[PDB]
Amino acid sequence: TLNGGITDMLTELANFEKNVSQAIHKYNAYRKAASVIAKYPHKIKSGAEAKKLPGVGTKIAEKIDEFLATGKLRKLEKIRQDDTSSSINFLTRVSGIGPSAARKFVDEGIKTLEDLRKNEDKLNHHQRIGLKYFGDFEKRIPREEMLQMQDIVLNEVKKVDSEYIATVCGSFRRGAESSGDMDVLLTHPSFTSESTKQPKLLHQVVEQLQKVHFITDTLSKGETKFMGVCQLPSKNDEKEYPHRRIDIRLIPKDQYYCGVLYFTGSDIFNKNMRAHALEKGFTINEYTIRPLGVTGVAGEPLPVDSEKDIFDYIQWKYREPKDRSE
DNA sequence: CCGACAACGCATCAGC
DNA sequence: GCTGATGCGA
DNA sequence: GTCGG
Ligand SMILES: O=c1ccn([C@H]2C[C@H](O)[C@@H](COP(=O)(O)NP(=O)(O)OP(=O)(O)O)O2)c(=O)[nH]1
Ligand SMILES: [Mg+2]
Ligand SMILES: [Mg+2]
Ligand code: NA
Ligand code: NA
Repeated sequence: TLNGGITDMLTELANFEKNVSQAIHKYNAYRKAASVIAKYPHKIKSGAEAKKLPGVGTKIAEKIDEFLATGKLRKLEKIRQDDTSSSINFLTRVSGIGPSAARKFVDEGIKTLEDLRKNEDKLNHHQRIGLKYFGDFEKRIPREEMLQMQDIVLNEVKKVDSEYIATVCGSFRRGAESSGDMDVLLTHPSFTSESTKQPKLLHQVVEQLQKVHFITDTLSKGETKFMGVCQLPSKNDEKEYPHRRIDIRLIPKDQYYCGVLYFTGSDIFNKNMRAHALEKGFTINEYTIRPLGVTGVAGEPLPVDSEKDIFDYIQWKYREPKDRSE
């Protein structure tokens, strides 16, 4: 929070570019700068000092001076006043509503929580669920609750098949005291990059978690990726816990490290690390790390036996999970 | 100056 | 139906 | 919006 004011400003600007402008690259540039400034161990006194950090350019340097002198940014001040932008930005907060459907809804005259509620029939499944838990999905999840959720997931998964290995990644694995959701990496010896000796692997787990009323709704569900909702059980007279987002990713067991690396993030850390690999001549995904031969075609998967092995290939000192929160 | 910007699963749709 | 582009996720 | 060749 040393430079919380500037990073918030950049984040707002980033959200503006992505939601209203539908300018994905500007969005990422602003996020990158906010991230780099956020890890800067000094209270920024000027734009110049900031323009020294990679990702902070001249344009952002100027905004930082304006922000420092007045404590605000006219560009954002105006944006906040534009009803259209204010509308689009609000709708994009509903899980399942992106920058495109948000603009489309505004056109259709649907621009408020009430509107959304009176036109539920005009939303797809995901959006319907997003609206249902609009408030809840805006709440953070205390690590304490994350531990309680981890317990149920791991115990339930063990009950389905003792050979299942469920690992909670995301911000939780990075050690955050609070998470936006629960991310679970799943593996089973029957599913390898070599073969799928058992079907319904993911389904079975989803099934078991629903039977115990942990998973309550499903945003999307395929063979290896589940996106849904869950809620911890409450005691007698106790108010119910809020509904929470839960992502489950089944990955080939022999590809666990590339998978766990990816699912631990952060998303920006993955961006930077993947960008670096490419500069080093490699391509990294949640499955493997392959070399890049001149032509521009990925090669065969290099052998990996740990997350560190991945770091070594790209000549990066190992960074524990707690230090990947960019 | 100007190409590149990380990578990919699932839902949805248009065209054949 | 299939496939491939697009939205969304974050 | 920023960067590197
Ligand atoms: O754009 C993305 C988003 C996520 N990810 C990876 C890293 C991230 O940590 C992980 C889980 O996704 P979440 O959206 O749950 N992010 P995270 O758990 O880090 O933060 P939060 O506490 O918001 O959930 O998936 C990417 O690689 N790219
Ligand atoms: Mg998460
Ligand atoms: Mg998640
Ligand atoms: Na800079
Ligand atoms: Na949204």
